[PDB]
Amino acid sequence: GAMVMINKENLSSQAKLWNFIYGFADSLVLKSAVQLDLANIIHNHGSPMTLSELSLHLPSQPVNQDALYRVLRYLVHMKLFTKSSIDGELRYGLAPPAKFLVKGWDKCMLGAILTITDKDFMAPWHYLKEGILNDGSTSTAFEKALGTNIWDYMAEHPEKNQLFNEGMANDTRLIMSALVKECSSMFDGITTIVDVGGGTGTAVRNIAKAFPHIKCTVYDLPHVIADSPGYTEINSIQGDMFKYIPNADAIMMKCILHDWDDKECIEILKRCKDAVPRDGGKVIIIDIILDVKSEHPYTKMRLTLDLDMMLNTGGKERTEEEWKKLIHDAGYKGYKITHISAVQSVIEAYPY
Ligand SMILES: Nc1ncnc2c1ncn2[C@@H]1O[C@H](CSCC[C@H](N)C(=O)O)[C@@H](O)[C@H]1O
Ligand SMILES: C[n+]1cc2c3c(ccc2c2ccc4cc5c(cc4c21)OCO5)OCO3
Ligand SMILES: [K+]
Ligand SMILES: [K+]
Ligand code: NA
Repeated sequence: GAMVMINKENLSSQAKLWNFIYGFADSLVLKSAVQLDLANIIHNHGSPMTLSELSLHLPSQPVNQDALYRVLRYLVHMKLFTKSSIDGELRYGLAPPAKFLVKGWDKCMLGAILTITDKDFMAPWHYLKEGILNDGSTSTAFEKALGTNIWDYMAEHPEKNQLFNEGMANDTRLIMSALVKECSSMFDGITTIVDVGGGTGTAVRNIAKAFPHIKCTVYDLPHVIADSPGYTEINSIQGDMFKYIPNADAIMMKCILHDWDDKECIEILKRCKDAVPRDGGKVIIIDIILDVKSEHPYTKMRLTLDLDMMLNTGGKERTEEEWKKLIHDAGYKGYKITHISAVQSVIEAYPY
């Protein structure tokens, strides 16, 4: 026979399923709160605001106040926003994690939120079954959903190119302080550095400002360098890192190697090794290290990014043992990991 239930089933376990089913509601309610700029209206106001007060400052008019109330009720329940009775009125304030929704500091996450929750950029996730049950197709889910591989897609869609680049610029802003303060000695002795796949230059503009002695270069594909500002003192070069890595004292790669399969990473890493001097040259990798055995605050999002790479780029997020095999296979002498209390860690890879 089958299981026969004879008493009340657990509500909490059913609610766990419902909450996972509706996970996307947290994503897309958060998207709307960002688009409405609620956190910044309140933060600029400097104290909790009534529904009416909030409405007057919203990005467009008119405002459906019943809808706004109901979205605020949901955001209160997420514990991003607060609601309380003050002097005879209901007033909406910010909870502590809403600080990341507030503009004007390095940990504001708004760019990354608008990129990741974009409708077209979410589409590949609908093709996850197809990533396992391939039917012999070797295309990424991104190509199944949007027509071609991610990099050529950005080349062909300027508005999406800009959205993607600004999400990565934001992710870079989140780490740059910890990188230039905690890892300052990594930049000792260096006179030149190339950020390979450096995006629209957030990382190099920050390194250049912190280390005015170092001649910095950003290097990426033409359509990304075309979405970047021009500065006289930083070199901007375009090209294909699979064919050319510029000789420099140090090469850096942030959120690059997680886009590629093992063979491709080894090829990239070998070319980076050949580009730096035997005397003090180093390759600085910034990417996730997946823990195998313990849970950390960013564990859940690092596993999420593992699937994101699987679907969107064809890459993966790697454990330390996997990083070790790759760096070994590329012919380096060894590596050193530095944690910077971020999603990614720093891995210095040292040639002979
Ligand atoms: N063949 C190639 N050569 C150079 N850059 C490449 C490339 N293929 C992809 N890229 C670049 O790799 C970057 C991956 S996203 C990471 C960007 C930046 N380093 C950051 O962390 O914010 C993109 O900017 C993409 O345009
Ligand atoms: C995870 N992702 C997937 C994307 C993606 C796209 C386009 C952009 C992105 C993206 C852009 C910025 C990001 C920034 C991030 C991040 C993830 C992303 C991110 O996690 C850490 O900070 O096409 C479908 O898939
Ligand atoms: K969707
Ligand atoms: K982890
Ligand atoms: Na139920």
